Amino acid sequence: CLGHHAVPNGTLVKTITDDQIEVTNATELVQSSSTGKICNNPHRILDGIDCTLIDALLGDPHCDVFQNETWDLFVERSKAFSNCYPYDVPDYASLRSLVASSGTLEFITEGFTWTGVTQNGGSNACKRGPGSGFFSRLNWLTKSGSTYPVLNVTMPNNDNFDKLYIWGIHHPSTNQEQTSLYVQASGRVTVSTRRSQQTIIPNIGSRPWVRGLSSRISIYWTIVKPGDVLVINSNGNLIAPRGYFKMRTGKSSIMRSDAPIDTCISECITPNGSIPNDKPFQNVNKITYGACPKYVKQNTLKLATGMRNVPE
Amino acid sequence: CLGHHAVPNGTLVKTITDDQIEVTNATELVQSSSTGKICNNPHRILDGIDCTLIDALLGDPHCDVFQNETWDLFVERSKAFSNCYPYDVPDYASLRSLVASSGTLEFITEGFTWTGVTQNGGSNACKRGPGSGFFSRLNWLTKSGSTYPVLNVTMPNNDNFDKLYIWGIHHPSTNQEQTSLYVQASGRVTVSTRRSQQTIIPNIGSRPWVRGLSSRISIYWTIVKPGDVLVINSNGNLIAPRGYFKMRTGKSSIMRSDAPIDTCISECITPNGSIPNDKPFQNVNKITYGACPKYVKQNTLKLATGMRNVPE
Amino acid sequence: CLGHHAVPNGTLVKTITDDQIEVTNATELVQSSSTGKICNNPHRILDGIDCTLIDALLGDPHCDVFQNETWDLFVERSKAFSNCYPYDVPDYASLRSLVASSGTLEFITEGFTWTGVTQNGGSNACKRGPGSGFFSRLNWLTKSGSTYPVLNVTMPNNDNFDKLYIWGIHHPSTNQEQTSLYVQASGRVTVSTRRSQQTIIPNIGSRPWVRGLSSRISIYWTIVKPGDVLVINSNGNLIAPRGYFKMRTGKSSIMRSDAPIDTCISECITPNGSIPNDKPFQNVNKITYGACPKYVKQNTLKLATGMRNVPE
Amino acid sequence: DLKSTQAAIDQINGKLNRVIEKTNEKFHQIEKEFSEVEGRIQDLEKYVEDTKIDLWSYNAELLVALENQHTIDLTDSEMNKLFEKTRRQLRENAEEMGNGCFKIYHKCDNACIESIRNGTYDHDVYRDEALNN
Amino acid sequence: DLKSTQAAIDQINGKLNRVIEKTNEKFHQIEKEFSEVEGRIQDLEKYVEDTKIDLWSYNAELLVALENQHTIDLTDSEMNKLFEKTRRQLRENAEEMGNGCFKIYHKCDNACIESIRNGTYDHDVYRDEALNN
Amino acid sequence: DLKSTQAAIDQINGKLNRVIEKTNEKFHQIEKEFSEVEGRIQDLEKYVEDTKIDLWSYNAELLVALENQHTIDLTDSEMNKLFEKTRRQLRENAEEMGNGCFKIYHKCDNACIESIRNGTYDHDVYRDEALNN
Ligand SMILES: *[C@@H]1O[C@H](CO)[C@@H](O)[C@H](O)[C@H]1NC(C)=O
Ligand SMILES: *[C@@H]1O[C@H](CO)[C@@H](O)[C@H](O)[C@H]1NC(C)=O
Ligand SMILES: *[C@@H]1O[C@H](CO)[C@@H](O)[C@H](O)[C@H]1NC(C)=O
Repeated sequence: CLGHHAVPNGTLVKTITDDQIEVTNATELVQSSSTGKICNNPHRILDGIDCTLIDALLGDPHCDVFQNETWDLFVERSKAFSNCYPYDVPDYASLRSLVASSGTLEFITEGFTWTGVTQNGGSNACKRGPGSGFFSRLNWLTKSGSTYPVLNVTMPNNDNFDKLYIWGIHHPSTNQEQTSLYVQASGRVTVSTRRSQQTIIPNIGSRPWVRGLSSRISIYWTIVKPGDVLVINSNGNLIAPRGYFKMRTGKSSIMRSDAPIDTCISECITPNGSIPNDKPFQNVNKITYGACPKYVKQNTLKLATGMRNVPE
Repeated sequence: CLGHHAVPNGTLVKTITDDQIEVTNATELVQSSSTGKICNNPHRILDGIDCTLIDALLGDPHCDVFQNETWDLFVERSKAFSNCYPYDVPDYASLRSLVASSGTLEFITEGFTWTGVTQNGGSNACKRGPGSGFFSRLNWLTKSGSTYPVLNVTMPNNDNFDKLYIWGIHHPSTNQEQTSLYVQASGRVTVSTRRSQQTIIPNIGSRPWVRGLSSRISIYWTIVKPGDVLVINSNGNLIAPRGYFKMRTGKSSIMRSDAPIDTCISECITPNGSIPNDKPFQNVNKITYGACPKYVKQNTLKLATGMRNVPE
Repeated sequence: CLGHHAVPNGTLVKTITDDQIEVTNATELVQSSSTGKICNNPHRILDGIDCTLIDALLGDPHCDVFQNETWDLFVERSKAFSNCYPYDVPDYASLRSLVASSGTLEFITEGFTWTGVTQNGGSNACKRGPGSGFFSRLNWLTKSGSTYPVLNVTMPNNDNFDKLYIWGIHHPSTNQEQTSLYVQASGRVTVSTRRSQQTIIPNIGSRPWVRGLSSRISIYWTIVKPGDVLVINSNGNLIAPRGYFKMRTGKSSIMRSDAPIDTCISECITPNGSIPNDKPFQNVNKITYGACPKYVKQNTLKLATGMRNVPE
Repeated sequence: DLKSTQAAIDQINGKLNRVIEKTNEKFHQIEKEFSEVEGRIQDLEKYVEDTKIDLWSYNAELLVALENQHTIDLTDSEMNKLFEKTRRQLRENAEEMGNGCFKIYHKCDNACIESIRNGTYDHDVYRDEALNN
Repeated sequence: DLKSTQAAIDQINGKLNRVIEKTNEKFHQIEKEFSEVEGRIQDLEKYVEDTKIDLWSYNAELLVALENQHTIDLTDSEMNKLFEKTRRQLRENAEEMGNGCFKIYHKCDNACIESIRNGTYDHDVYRDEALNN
Repeated sequence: DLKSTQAAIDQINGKLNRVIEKTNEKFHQIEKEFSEVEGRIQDLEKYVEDTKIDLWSYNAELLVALENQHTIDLTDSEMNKLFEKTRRQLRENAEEMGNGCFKIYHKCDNACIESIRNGTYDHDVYRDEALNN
């Protein structure tokens, strides 16, 4: 007859002259469903089962299997928790995005010389095995017998890459445990490069009981560029580092998702799972990784690939 | 002849190939004028003649006619003023938008027990009639003879809706009127629910003279959800509540406008008045209420409904 | 034959149905190159060779040739430096944009009466000639013999334009030079109009050595509107003004550029030079002066002015 | 006098408590202001993101609308073209009913339909029976 | 010594005044910075709103422009179509003047205009007088 | 007792040092927070500018695309129109090869090309040799 046989299934399409008209054939332009699983190909996915990035960085005793983990995309679960000395990080999101975008947990140990103090402090809230323990990348120094001299140490950077140092400060609970751990009635930590400096002083006070402790630890970091030098001065309440992490630049990020991991192939990853990328648009999430399609607010956008469904 | 007779009045229209051409007939797509009056149908308009929302909430003596007023849109005039004890509200805009969006001034009085103090304090700057007065929703407690004990009261919420409590604190002017009104040399107010707490301490000092007073009042509010409880502890400088307002959710808002009110019918309301909604665009105000047309920056946008005005 | 002879040079054009197709003729719509020189016509360009706007305002001894300079566009070079008393400006960008947009450096001297002090203080870091000197628009007052009374001066504004006053405060280095320059052990400067007030107190301390000095000067400004009055009260560490600049309103701005100046004609000026304005788009800089074309992120946008290059 | 010294101690302790509580309440105010400014920046970010999303979505909607309009226009134009072609070659054998479809008055084998589909048709062999039907 | 105690009182009072004025000026600086940051956020909000308004207005302008272009194109195309149809049926009786209008050389009653408007016309009954005029 | 007064001096000096260091560290925290908020506003400004630039550039891209589409459509439509006109006037002398070009079977002087270009042509004078070639 005229060319189209008035198919029983109509296809409503959005135009600019009219609003919604009927055409013979139409195609969908928005992928709006997910498989439910996170492909592990060809990207390198690391599953942070019960640990966050900072706990796997510090050396929590139950994610000591994550030493020198190399990821292309870190997946963070919501069931993660900490089981060591209670701590605190000023500018937590900045450090989390800095370590997420680095892509490595490679830790080179360095030889610091702490003379006049006792090294390798432990805690009964951070049991490593059957005995007391602590974080694996830090060194808790206390008084040696009856005194605590002013530690003053230096470390130059002669290589051609940046070094990331992680240190901390100890906030005690009472005024008896300050002088019983650091003979000085007040502590102070100064960390200096050739172009910057950070000085912190412990804040004695009481805190909520957490896992059996009312003291705290504050975590700080420093970046040393090639050709610089680092000097650390202190007279108490210092959680020293043991070395440096190697800093890289590339394509890496982090994503919170509770989806399992399978062995498929997909180029985009959202917290809902992997999505195909044959269509130009998607309506799943505005947080995306890889060569994904752009996030729109509309659900069904149909593109006509034929003629009208009715004459006249 | 050819179809169009070259009408004497030209109609310039904007295109994308050319810029502005002449066509036979054209229609306007932007309503750019207002009547000057605010319809009171089918919306429920409340005219806050010389009072704002907070003064009609607190119980100012010259808007005591606004008790249990139910509005669909509150209209605020610029000639409004206050004629009671000088006060102050931290986070004024938040509370104004919270009460504006609730849509009711329904006040349920509750029985508080204040033992050891004198109730129903008054002021000569808030005359209710020929004698001294105060706000009608608050209770000013002072010392009883020679002492002011620590008030500590409780009130549980067993219903299934939220309750809004409004309280305050009194900032005196000198150190003699503090101890002559509250025997304690320093006041303190603690208000606590099962999940939050607010503690305020009066700030003794001098202020600008306002209506004959140099003291101040600060106004705070609390929200109690179903199943909770409220506890109030104090030892001076407390402006207690008398009950709670019932909190609702719906379609309500507030608008500043100095336009009169008539008995017409229109679906959109702007601070300039009611505007018809037959056209898709409007160029009057970007603040709008109802099913209004969207605000554009252009004045004249003409849509062609015919043919060109000239051949070739 | 068919109409087009399949020119040897193809012209790729961007469409919306296809992506890039070949047509016979095409024109470029984006001017993406600059001449390298800054026209001085018909705009009035002022070349701030080794001085910024603030140094030419204060009266630096090596840009004393810039007195009563009238500009339409100020060009700031990167080789500029200061060679006078080290100073400091709170809200530097605000003042820089305020003086840049005024368009004049016209300075009317006024007769202030400072009784009890010594005027015309000098410095050996601001040599004006072979001897000591200072800024040319300010007056450094010190103690007269053995005392420094409380200066309190007034100046009314009876004209019909705004007046801009520039003053400062002196921050000494030690506690001996404070009392050897101002007998008071602490200074203070109050500047008041009928509607505003600014009070500053000098901050004694040591600073980095700059050109042989460790003292500083902080620079402030005041705006007096017609009908107002200015009152200055002080008891030390005051860098007084000598008059006022006349404030205008018009078309003037400032631009950082290191391009030479020629005698051509162009209507737009960018830090790269003058650009023609025959095309609607440009891809040089988003900072522009005059009737320039808009900045896009695309480099080559071609507009078709003919037919396709191939049949079918 | 030791009493004067003790009074001095009392008043300096009073000033000490004063500055202590003053600094405390000022710091509380400052942290409150910090939090409210942080929240303001947060909602501003949210508004910016919402605006960007709306604008890009509307751009996509307009783009697909333009594409649909172009496609529909081209296809129905060429359909009308071929229909006019048929109407030209179908002069006095069948007649269009009004929906772009020709009701045929006579009967012809599939060879006639083939001749119609290839544009080589003579409506004279059956014009007689077409006028008769 | 009571003199040493009095000197200690003097110096602690000096330090007290020092920290008082220092805290005061620091708080003044802090509130000034708070105000300027508030103003910065305010003008940023204004800029965001202005940008959104401009973009939406330009979107509306482009939309109505596209609609106008489509309407004009369709109407003038169909006008040229019907004009060509008339020119076909008006072969050798009248002649177009150049503006899409036919100057008629002969006179005919309104029946001829009706026959033109219904597309059933024979330009032979008046072709003789048309060539004669 | 002078010892009690000295102990009071010691403890008030301790409190003095305490409030001094506390105010110092609080001010340090405050200036750090000021700097980070300034940086946040800075990157927000950058994001706003980037968004505006992208949107305006895409608007320009879409505008020029629409213009190109309109131009191409009009020119190729009128080209097909004139080609059909030629094909009408070129009935049985030459034949189109498939790319909108007519292969001519006979030879004619430039007068024939002129007659083609002015639309006044008789394909009968050479139809015989055209069928013969
Ligand atoms: C309609 O379009 C789809 C595109 O996926 C195609 O597979 C299908 O064959 C089309 N239908 C017809 C009748 O051509
Ligand atoms: C022009 O359009 C308006 C639409 O309001 C209509 O009322 C009017 O009749 C039209 N004019 C003509 C000549 O059709
Ligand atoms: C192509 O367009 C340019 C526009 O600058 C024009 O100068 C040129 O003559 C055109 N080419 C032809 C073959 O028309």
